[PDB]
Amino acid sequence: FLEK
Amino acid sequence: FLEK
Amino acid sequence: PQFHLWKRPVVTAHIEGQPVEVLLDTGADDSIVTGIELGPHYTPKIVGGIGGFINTKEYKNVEVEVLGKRIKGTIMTGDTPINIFGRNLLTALGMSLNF
Amino acid sequence: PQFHLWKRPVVTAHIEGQPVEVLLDTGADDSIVTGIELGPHYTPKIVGGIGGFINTKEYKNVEVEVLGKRIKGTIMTGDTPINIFGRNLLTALGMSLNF
Repeated sequence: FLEK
Repeated sequence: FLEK
Repeated sequence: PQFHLWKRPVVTAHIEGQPVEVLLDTGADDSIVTGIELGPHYTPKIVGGIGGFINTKEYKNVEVEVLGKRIKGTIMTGDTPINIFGRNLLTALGMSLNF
Repeated sequence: PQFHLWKRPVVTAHIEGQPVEVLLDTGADDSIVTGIELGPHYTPKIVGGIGGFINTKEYKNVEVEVLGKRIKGTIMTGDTPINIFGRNLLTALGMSLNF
């Protein structure tokens, strides 16, 4: 999980 | 990315 | 059937009868869920991600119903911002990344 | 062709001529790479993951050769422990999650  |  | 990845690949799962929205994630080795209670029979763990690491509780042989099938597997619980099903369960669901 | 997920879905990519090992990750919104140098024309960003968040540099219209195709897209660089290609590039490679 990666988000900006 | 997830790991132990 | 398949997921075309213009949106987040998200499904509803039942963990020991409880319903949860989960993200299907090929870059996760393992699965981690929050807001579900699963017992005192756990082992302590720490998982690392992008911004650092967290403490988890590892539960084995948990009952999971998802995509019209019922499987048993390892789930961790901890303070994840989103719930993840990692490769350990995606293999058990017969999923592949296709191109 | 497809990736059966018993092992990490990893491929080699060329970013502006430089070769890099990357993980194909459906739970990532975006892509982030380290150890590659890409220019002074970037915007500052912060991406959040599992253990917290990091500072990145966002570069647009970067040239990427992977899986016998050449595409242009957005790449961030920062202090990631592994390099990730997120959904933004996996859609451009015509990938789906199949079951």
